[PDB]
Amino acid sequence: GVVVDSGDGVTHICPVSLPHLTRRLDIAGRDITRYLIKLLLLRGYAFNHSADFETVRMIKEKLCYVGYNIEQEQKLALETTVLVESYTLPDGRIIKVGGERFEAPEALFQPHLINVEVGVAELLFNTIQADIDTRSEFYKHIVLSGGSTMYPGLPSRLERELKQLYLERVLKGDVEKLSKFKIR
Amino acid sequence: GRLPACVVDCGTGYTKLGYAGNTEPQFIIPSCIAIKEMKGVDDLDFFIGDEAIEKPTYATKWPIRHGIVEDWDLMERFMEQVIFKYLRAEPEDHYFLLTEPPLNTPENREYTAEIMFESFNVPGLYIAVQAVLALAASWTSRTLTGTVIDSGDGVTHVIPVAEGYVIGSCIKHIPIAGRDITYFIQQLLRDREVGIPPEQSLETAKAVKERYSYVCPDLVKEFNKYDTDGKWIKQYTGINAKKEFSIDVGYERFLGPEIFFHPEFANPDFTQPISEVVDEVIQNCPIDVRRPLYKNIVLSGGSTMFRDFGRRLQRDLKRTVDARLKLSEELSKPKPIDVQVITHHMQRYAVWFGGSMLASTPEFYQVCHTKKDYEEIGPSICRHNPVF
Amino acid sequence: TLRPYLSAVRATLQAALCLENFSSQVVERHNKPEVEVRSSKELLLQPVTISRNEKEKVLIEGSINSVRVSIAVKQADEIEKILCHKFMRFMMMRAENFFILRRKPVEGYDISFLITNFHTEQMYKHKLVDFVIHFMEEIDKEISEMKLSVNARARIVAEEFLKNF
Amino acid sequence: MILLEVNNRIIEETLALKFENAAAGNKPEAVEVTFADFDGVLYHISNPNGDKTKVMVSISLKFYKELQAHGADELLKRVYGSYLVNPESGYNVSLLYDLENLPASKDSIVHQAGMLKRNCFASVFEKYFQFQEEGKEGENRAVIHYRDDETMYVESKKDRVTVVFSTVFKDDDDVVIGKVFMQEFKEGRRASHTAPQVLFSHREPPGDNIGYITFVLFPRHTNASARDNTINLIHTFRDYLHYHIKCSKAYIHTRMRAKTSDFLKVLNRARPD
Amino acid sequence: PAYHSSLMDPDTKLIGNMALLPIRSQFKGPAPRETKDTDIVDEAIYYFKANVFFKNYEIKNEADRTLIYITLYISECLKKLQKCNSKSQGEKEMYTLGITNFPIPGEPGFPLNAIYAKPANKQEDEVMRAYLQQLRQETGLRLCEKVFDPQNDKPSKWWTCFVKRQFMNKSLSG
Amino acid sequence: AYHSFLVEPISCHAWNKDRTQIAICPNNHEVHIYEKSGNKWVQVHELKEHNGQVTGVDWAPDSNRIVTCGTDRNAYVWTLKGRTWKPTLVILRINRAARCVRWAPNEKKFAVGSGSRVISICYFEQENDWWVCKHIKKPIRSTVLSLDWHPNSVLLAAGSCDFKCRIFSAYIKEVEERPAPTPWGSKMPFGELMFESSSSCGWVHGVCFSANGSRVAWVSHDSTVCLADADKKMAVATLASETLPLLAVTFITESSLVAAGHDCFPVLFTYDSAAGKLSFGGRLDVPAGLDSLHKNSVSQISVLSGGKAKCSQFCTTGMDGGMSIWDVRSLESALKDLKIV
Amino acid sequence: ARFRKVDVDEYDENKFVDGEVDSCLRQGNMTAALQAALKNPPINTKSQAVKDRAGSIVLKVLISFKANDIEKAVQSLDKNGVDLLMKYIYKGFESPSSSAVLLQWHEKALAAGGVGSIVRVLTARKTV
Ligand SMILES: Nc1ncnc2c1ncn2[C@@H]1O[C@H](COP(=O)(O)OP(=O)(O)O)[C@@H](O)[C@H]1O
Ligand SMILES: Nc1ncnc2c1ncn2[C@@H]1O[C@H](COP(=O)(O)OP(=O)(O)O)[C@@H](O)[C@H]1O
Ligand SMILES: [Ca+2]
Repeated sequence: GVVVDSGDGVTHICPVSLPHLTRRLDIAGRDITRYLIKLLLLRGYAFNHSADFETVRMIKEKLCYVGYNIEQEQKLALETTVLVESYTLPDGRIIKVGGERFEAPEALFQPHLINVEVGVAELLFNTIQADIDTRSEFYKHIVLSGGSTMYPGLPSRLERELKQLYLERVLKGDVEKLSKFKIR
Repeated sequence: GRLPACVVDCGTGYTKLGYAGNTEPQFIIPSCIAIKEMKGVDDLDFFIGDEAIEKPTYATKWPIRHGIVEDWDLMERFMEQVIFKYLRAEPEDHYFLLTEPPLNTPENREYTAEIMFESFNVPGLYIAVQAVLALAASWTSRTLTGTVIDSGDGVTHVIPVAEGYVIGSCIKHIPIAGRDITYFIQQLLRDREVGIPPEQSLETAKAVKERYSYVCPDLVKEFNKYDTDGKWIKQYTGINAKKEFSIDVGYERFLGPEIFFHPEFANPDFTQPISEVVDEVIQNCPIDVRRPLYKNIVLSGGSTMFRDFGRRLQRDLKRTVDARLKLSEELSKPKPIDVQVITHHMQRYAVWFGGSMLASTPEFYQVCHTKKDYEEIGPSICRHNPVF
Repeated sequence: TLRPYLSAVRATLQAALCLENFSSQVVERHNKPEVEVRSSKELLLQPVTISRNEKEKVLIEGSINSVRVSIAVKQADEIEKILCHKFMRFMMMRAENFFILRRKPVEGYDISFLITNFHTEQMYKHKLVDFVIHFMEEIDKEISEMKLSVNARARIVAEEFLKNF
Repeated sequence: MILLEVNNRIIEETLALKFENAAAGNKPEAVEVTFADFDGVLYHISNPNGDKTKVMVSISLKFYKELQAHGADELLKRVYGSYLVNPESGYNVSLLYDLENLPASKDSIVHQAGMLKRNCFASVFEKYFQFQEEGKEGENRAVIHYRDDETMYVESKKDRVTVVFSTVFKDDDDVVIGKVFMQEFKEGRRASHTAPQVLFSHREPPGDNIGYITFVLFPRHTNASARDNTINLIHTFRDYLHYHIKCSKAYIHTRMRAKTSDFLKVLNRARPD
Repeated sequence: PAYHSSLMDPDTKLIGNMALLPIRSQFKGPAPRETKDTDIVDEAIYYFKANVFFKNYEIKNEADRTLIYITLYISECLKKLQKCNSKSQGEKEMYTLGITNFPIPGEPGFPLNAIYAKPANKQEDEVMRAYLQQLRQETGLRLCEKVFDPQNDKPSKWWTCFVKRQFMNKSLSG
Repeated sequence: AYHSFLVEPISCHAWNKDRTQIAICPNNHEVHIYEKSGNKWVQVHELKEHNGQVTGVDWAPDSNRIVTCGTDRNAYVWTLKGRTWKPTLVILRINRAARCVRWAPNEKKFAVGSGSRVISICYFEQENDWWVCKHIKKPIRSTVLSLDWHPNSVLLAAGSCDFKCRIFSAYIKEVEERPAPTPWGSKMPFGELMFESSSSCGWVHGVCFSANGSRVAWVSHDSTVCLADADKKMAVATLASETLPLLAVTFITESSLVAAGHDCFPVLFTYDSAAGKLSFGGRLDVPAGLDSLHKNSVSQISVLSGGKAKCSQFCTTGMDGGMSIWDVRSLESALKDLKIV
Repeated sequence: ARFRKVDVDEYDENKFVDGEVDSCLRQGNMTAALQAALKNPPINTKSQAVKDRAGSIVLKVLISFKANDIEKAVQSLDKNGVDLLMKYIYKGFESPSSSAVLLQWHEKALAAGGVGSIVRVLTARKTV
């Protein structure tokens, strides 16, 4: 089965192993933390990329998550204050974080957000899409590995993304049903 | 545009206000509003600056507490007169540059914006971080990276700034500021000079602090010069509010600013010498930014004005830093570190000067959040102000 | 007709604020106010309205773990209309300190509430039902005060100027 | 502060400091100040040619030619006299004080300097107040564009003088708070029958954001003895109105700040603690 | 920071843990004779105005312990001096004051017994006692030609202003 | 008799066999076990392991084992080894939060309802030495809110958000055997749908089996209580309340139910076996601005002693962080009008 | 983006899918009119048409009522009656023109049917 492994430095996708089909994503742990800092800025919080990295990383690890339907998540942050959570910095001060709890990790699906040139979702699709006798077995045997994969809702997101990609680049109409695959 | 922007630096004891491009503020007034203590137009019955200090029938309030705004109803009116009575500017015709204290929250910036766009209809607004302006003001003596020792009347800050942005996690407050140096000189006088009008105790004190004080290199040698060539003792004379009282001004001349280096003299709970505090702050910052931060230690504040303040501070910081390098070589060859304390003419109002200089440039109108954007995206846009 | 209305509004805010925690059915390890995301049709109750007249009304939308409440405030004329709009906007900006306010109103209304199971958990739901009513009352008052406060100064300001000529 | 002052504080305090040090026999300081006033007024105080013993005050009004077709120069000359000098490039009027040649009472010229802008407007009024005092009727109506999109029309008749302001309220809400103050002006006479008559008209002259205000001045206002004061008020009106409309919203805030506050106390009493 | 004593020699004798330093004095005492023109009572009196404002003093030499003692005693003198009308009147009160029996290390009434070693035996006690009375008189006297101006009856206000200040917040009358 | 453990909700609770200790989740990721010392409560344990909020706790009486399920999608069987409890991971094979769990009377299995629209039946295999589970999916179409085992340890009543109450067969042949016929049916293969209510409104917040299991009752969000008789052809008897929804329910005799919920106080319902009709004869709590013992919604109720045939005491825990002990008899005195059966 | 604009959830198989009166009325026998209208409610029809058509007849009867005659009427209906009524009252609230009298009918039905008569309005899947 296929192994998605995103850590601190880089994120991998490994069919099983076979060097030929493997791929790597230039966006992982640090990249997100970094993007988070940039976001907590336009918010009004000034975190030095060098001095506060460790701190912001704890924030990311505690309040960040993967939005299922971004359009849905963006409306939540814009129209209501349910995403807002308070985080206390080492110096005692308290800051609030909301829409950026999901915007930061979004980069994994939208690299351009952090100016990197397809997104782990589309990368996984392709990796497999390109043996036919082994495709079905892969899709139904995707295992996440890595610290940067512990984002609440990440599996659900992959599945929705892959389903969107399966329906467009493999079909066109609705014949999904049998399109079985669990990213447990 | 044909009209200059408006620049306002709301300090805790003095507000510097004027138009951009001018080298000096058009007004520098006590940060205080006097009020009665509402139906009809009672809200409009108030005064500010000196006018508000001693209004027989009014209570003097100081909205800006510790640099942070404690009262938003008061801070808004102060703006009402700052705009319509002093600057005589139609707020709908000028962009405004307001300063903010370090660590000021995003919510507050939103309150400030709410006031500026909602109450006065300003076309553009920029909330600048005081420390940064202080740095750009130093270009007068370029970069936005360095240590900014700011001291006014309330309290002092040591703010490390790396490329336009403050290193929030590394600031430090020093329990000694103008107000303290005055209270000290006040005691010194109470115990030696007779004839000083009790109700004018502080009055006199503050006068000596600005008129005669300075920073000396060594106390004994100083105490000595006086006890020797008593061409060091000055006389001061004021008026008993109506006979004249005369006093001699002595030790307090160098003992006042002294508490900055030897805090334990006046303050019982603080002892770190400012020279050390700077050392410590820079140390807590990124190893890669320290040397730079050490090369550009800039002063900003009415309490940095004292003569030689930068010379003594720099000297002390070298002794601390060098001695440290000695123990390493000893313990085991680290390249020496260049500790430079920058002082310019624009120091007393360094912040407003920078805001004034910077608000005259074109890139200022490019970073200002406009009214339209305020209306189509909301007050959040004022949470971040592009440094330039 | 005021007390009758506030009585019919109260009782509906009683039936509606019976919430419970609810982990997402759609998304892994997620938890969201169902009335907002509506991603699960069975978990949404029937939207209902309680109107006082053709203008003033309330929309109460309930779900297993969240209630959204939208109030249409009374605006007799132009002056009240803008005072109201400036007052709701004012609070909505502070929605984070208000924790049960929606940053924007449901299209068609002047103000909106988002009460989740977490609120009813750390706040006596009956007291919250009192707030929404206490609220509807106080805004109509404060709007009336502002209204008179404007006129109160319009007079002084018009006399102050003409008396000097 | 209910009425807007007429004197400009910067001109007065700048000049005052200069004159003081001059009289104290001190070495003059170079001076350079750029500032504004209401209705897009731009000022500039400086040392002409770097001559620190000389201080120039200049005012720039985009609508100056207009005031000049109505007695402007002649008035300015009568007021300032020898202080008046050729206008500095980019400005219409320039006052010049010689630090080595001030009067015994520096306070008369200082106060007058501080009123340069008021004195530039004054003539358009003095002119017509004189039409009515002599009976000269049918005279063309003065048209001053004291603002890029706002105008002032002056006319004289057999028994009164009428000034109309075509002002604008950018904010759609300001149009509404405006209508309140305006209505109360229209009724001011229920408290001062000898006062001027004020008329209002919205979006229409006698845009949804344009409003017309009309002040009717009878001889008791435009006569020689009241003339000056009447001018101090009338010419500042437009800024008086907009000033009070804003201050008004500032009051609405302190109210909302107080209300909101209270609400948050009730909500936190809902807490089991 | 605070000013330290530089009279500590490798060959210096210690009465307790204080430094038994030489002093230019005629009064009797275990005080070694001095050749150099500057004695410990000098140093004390030179640095007094700068040291009295200090609250924390780090002890580096046993010499410092002697410096400190003199420094604190000066304060006791000024208490007296302040209230008198002539240089001469002063010299009298100073012999007297330097004669009175102040508390020594180890006794209740002595501040700093946490930094001053107590005399280990009766002999030491008697020696330390006489030294601490010697210093007191060499300082108290020497201190009169400083506090008074060539215009007698004048306790220089530039000396009567430190009467309310206490070095390290310690008093010998405490 | 009320006691507050905390001011925040008590998600769930369970008592040891003797009713000497109680397991509660304080709106936390943990399970604190308390015990009485004289008349005070002492926290004697803390079970830290779930990485979500514990949604259900059940405590096998005899084999003194505690089972918990959480939003972390997990499930742990807790075993006592000396002075500390040891968590054993059980795989439920689900991708949504678990919502409730209950040990079968035979303690050989335990069921977990979840947001995955399925029940996971778990039992241990002493051959591979670990816990395995089988699912019951059809016809469940939504989250399963509540569960209760029939006294035969095969039939399981389940309440969910698709507005239904169902009784399934949770027959595992590798841990028990052919269940004797019941009035609910004869054929009982695994997952067999034995009964499903017909209402289309209100989430079934609670379900309960009678002492002998021939009757099952449930309380819904459409603010109604229901009871079905296996003896009267599964004839369901409804009763609409004039108050807020009930969240928890239980029999206290063959013909009586005790329920509580959003009203914050326990009520009594009786069943007329003959007339086939339910009757409200409730409100046992006869006297923050509330006149009830709990200051918030009562979410759970359990028999403390007396069983479901002749209960003498019962417990209530709710969103006010309080737990209550009720004496069925002390209530019958204080209210000279009360029924019961 | 594109492929994301499609809502795969919509296709997810594990989702959820669910005169006589004028007579008694035009004769003043109000109460009978009420019950008459509360009969066979369009609870199961797809057409809003008929649903709205019914509430109008029902509404037409609540208006034709005399303030004091309300309670009597309310108390003549069995609990399931107060319930269907209560549903209709809320139906009314969505067509102001009346809203003052419905606030009364409401108040009576609330005293008879209880707050749970409302709860049941909120939870009804098949409604008026
Ligand atoms: N719960 C979490 N959610 C999201 N990211 C996390 C979480 N926990 C850790 N991380 C991040 O995952 C990365 C660490 O994963 P790890 O496997 O240790 O990578 P590496 O082996 O390269 O150090 C860091 O970016 C860390 O901040
Ligand atoms: N020449 C001076 N030397 C020392 N202190 C001065 C001097 N001039 C002013 N001060 C002090 O500067 C302080 C005010 O400086 P300022 O920069 O306005 O601080 P803040 O903005 O917080 O009010 C006061 O304590 C004032 O007494
Ligand atoms: Ca300052």
